[PDB]
Amino acid sequence: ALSDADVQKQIKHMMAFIEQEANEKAEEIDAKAEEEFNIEKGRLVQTQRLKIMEYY
Amino acid sequence: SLAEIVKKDDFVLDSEYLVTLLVVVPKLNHNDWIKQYETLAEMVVPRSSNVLSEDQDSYLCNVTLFKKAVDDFRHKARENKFIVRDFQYNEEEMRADKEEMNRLSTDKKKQFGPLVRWLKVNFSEAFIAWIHIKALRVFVESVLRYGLPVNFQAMLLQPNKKSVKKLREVLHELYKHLDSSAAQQEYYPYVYYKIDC
Amino acid sequence: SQSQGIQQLLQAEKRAAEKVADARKRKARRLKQAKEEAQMEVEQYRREREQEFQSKQ
Repeated sequence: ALSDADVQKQIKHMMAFIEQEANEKAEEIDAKAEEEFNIEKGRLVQTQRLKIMEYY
Repeated sequence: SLAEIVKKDDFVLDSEYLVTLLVVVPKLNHNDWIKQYETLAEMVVPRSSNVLSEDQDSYLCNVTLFKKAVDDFRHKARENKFIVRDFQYNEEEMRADKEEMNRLSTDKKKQFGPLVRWLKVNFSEAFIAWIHIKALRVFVESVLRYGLPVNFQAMLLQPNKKSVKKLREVLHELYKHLDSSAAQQEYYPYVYYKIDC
Repeated sequence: SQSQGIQQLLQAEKRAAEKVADARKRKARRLKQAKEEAQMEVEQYRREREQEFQSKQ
């Protein structure tokens, strides 16, 4: 019941879905990378700052 | 079972979004399935439908679709009176089924071989013992009724059709004088057993 | 046209895989940088306290 144009529309629709999920995933991962960057920086810097203060 | 029907080339494999489902469409509605499947659910792959197998009532067709539309796909397919099979490609289960059947059939043949020899020997011995038992029943009754020394005249007959009455009348007149009343259902004036073959 | 459909979808899957792998690579790099910067601050703190100690000593 669907023509070549419509089947192509459906294929594009599915690809659009795939691309949207790909973009959301990449953005979410980058945001998490930023969060973990700051988290690890805090953990590390406080851990060793504490050690420094103790040696002091 | 689809073990002998479904091939790896029937399913869309290694897809992130797509799954291939097999749905049985009655042959009368085969074209309707082919025409309708493309529009049964949102986000399905058009023109992907093909036929894996057919029988006298229906065709089994595979469709590739977005995973999350499968619920709508199978729901609406059912609404249009198409039946979806609960099947996904699985090489190990089909191979296991094929070998298990091949093994059990061979095992049947292998036991058959020894089966007939086993049972035929057991029969031979069972029949030999059977008649041996009857012979002993003859010995015991003959001695028990006539005393010793144990010299009796035992004989086998192969009765002729419709002569049972005559044989009984003859045997009775021939031997009735020995018992007169000790021996219908089993009692005759002589040792008597039947062999049922 | 069943193969063209899946061709398009698997290429989209490929792109998605590349996108998320790259995002994970970025995460790994950012986390290493984060550790390096934290350690740099730790060294700054160390130098400051070491300087006060030696001054007082």
